[PDB]
Amino acid sequence: TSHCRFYENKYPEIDDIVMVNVQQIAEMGAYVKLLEYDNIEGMILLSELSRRRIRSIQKLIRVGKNDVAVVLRVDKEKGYIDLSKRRVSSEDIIKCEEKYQKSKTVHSILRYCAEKFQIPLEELYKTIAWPLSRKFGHAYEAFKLSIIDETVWEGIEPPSKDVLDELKNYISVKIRADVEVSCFSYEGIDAIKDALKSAEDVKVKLVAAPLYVLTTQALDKQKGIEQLESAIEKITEVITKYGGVCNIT
Amino acid sequence: QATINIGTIGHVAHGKSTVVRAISGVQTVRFKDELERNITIKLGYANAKIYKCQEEISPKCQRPGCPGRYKLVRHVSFVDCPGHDILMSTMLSGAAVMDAALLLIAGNESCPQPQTSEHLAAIEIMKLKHVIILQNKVDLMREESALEHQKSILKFIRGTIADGAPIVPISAQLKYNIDAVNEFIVKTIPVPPRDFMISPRLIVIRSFDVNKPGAEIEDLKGGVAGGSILNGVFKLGDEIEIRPGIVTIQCKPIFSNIVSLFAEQNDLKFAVPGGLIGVGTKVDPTLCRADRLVGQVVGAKGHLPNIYTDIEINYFLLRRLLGVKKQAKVRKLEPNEVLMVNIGSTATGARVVAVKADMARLQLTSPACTEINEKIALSRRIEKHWRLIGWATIKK
Repeated sequence: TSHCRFYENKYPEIDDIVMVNVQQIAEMGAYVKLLEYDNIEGMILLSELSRRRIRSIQKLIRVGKNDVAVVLRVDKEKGYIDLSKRRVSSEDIIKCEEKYQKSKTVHSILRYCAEKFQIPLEELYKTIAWPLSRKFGHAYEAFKLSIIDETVWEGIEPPSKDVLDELKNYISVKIRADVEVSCFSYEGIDAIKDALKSAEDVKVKLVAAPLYVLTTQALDKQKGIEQLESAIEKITEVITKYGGVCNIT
Repeated sequence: QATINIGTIGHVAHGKSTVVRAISGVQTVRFKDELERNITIKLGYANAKIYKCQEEISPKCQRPGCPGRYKLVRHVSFVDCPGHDILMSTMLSGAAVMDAALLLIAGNESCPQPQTSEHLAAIEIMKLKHVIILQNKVDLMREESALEHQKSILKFIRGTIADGAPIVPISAQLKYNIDAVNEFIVKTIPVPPRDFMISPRLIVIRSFDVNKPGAEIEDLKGGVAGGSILNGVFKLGDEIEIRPGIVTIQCKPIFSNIVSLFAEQNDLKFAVPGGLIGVGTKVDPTLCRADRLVGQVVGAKGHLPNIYTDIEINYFLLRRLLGVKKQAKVRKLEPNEVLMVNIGSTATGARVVAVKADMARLQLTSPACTEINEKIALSRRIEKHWRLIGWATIKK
């Protein structure tokens, strides 16, 4: 209801790269939990941590926070499975964690589609998993496909149809500028029109003859740094060739 | 269009706006939140109809008995200025734009009211003796008191350049007795002739942008100048120079081609003089922002008005001043002192270079434009705000 299975096995079968967080260490090692099957928990031994004997002041800084690991051995019925993060390449940080981050963002969408719709999370999860995460890779890149490749929405039955609407609402910023056209001319209107015809094609609003409120959309918030500046430059260019005066805030 | 520029004059908080409303229905607005409660800065505008019943306010004779319809006489436009002794510049500007006047005196408020007297004096100075006098707050006064007031007014108007100017007892709120006023508008005020060939000159009192908050720039509007013509029919599709200029210290005249020449409520081909007109020009609405085109001269392109700062004035003054209750003695003009020289529409702050016998030489801190001889009303700072001292002509 809060979290559940990923890939229809009770345990992360031998040699699959997983992620855990370290909770506490007393003498055995860490009492980690498997972040793909969150409520289940395994553990790691002290020699399978960092090779240098880790001091207790070095030990305390790493609890709570998470990392990447692989599993050494698996009990078929006990949850007491053996971890391995020492014998893990650095590429699995790129491989597993972004794959897990691609599975963290489907946790963000399947929570309000479950509990704010008041159904348990696993039943509308396990309608998704086998035709998506077993037919091919798991469904978040397919969720950027299923907004345009609609053989997936009909490839499985919808047990509810609120979830079909709540997906495209989520997955599918304004920089304010108060530019002051303080003109005293005769060909200024034309200039203004010209300016409009390049800076808007982002959100440009007339306030009066001098004041204009333009809220330039940014994608990385820092990509509108190259937009606003450009607009300003254009404005500067514009008014020297017509006769008036534009001043920018 | 608007045939004759008729001005409205009276005391502050008497009801010039009210009178206008009573006449036309067109509201002067009363604005900027200060003026919503109190008193306007800009001129108030209204368009009144004259279609006489000869067998009126509306062009139908269903009301006054005879079904023979209201016979077209004229269409008249109002020039309603601020009647405050602080804001007199606007009034002065209005004065040398008007062709005729309309006085407003309240019943319960006194007969020698200072502001009203000042206004009257100004009118006298600037050739505006065609004054229709209106008793306004008479819906308050006794059967004897009103009469007494009238008598006093009559007594007052004996030595003035107004001799037998007509008096009407109206209610601006109750809507009565304005028939007489209407009649007088044709009777006592004939329109002074205004031809084709007398060199075209436009006198600007107002600046207007019609740039509405919310629009897109792909749908833009130019600059509209609210100004009056007293010579030369401006037709659609002409080039203009506005000559008091734009400031750099030196000034340089502004050039604008006509977008529109708008009068009444509907844009027209022409603008026949003796009327106050909204002239759409290719000029920026950023220069028509609030009150920038106030007291500027507009000429048709290929014309020479002159932008003077050093001026030859022929001046004439009072014995005793106006604006005050307390009518103070006119002490002689003092050299290198800031006067306010109102010339047609300008309200320039001037310093005195010399004082002679009837002539004075003036320095202007802001340049004004003289085409003709130009009519002047003069003003001075003795009691903080600007009092009216006398009058002048530019000897050029």
